[PDB]
Amino acid sequence: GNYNYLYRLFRKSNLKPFERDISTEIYQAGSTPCNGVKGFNCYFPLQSYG
Amino acid sequence: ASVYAWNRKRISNCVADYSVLYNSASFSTFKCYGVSPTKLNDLCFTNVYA
Repeated sequence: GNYNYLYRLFRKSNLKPFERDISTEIYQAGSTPCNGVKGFNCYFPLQSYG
Repeated sequence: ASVYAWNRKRISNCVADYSVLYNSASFSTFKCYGVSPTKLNDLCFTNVYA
């Protein structure tokens, strides 16, 4: 398994054309705020290809 | 019900509030495979099999 290539599964809004997002900030996927901490409906935005 | 005789409920001719179901913290697993959880309140479907 080559897991070195990653894609942004989760983001709040769509990008502009020729826009790059390298910010590793947490995403809030639910009603509960995450406060930078993983948990229930708190996921890392960057997931790797298997 | 048991899993060999799983109960099938037909959800139709009604308006469905998926935000209450999604914002509930009792659920340990909420995984969608054909739609998005945040767009369930925007899309429309013919019927739902539960």
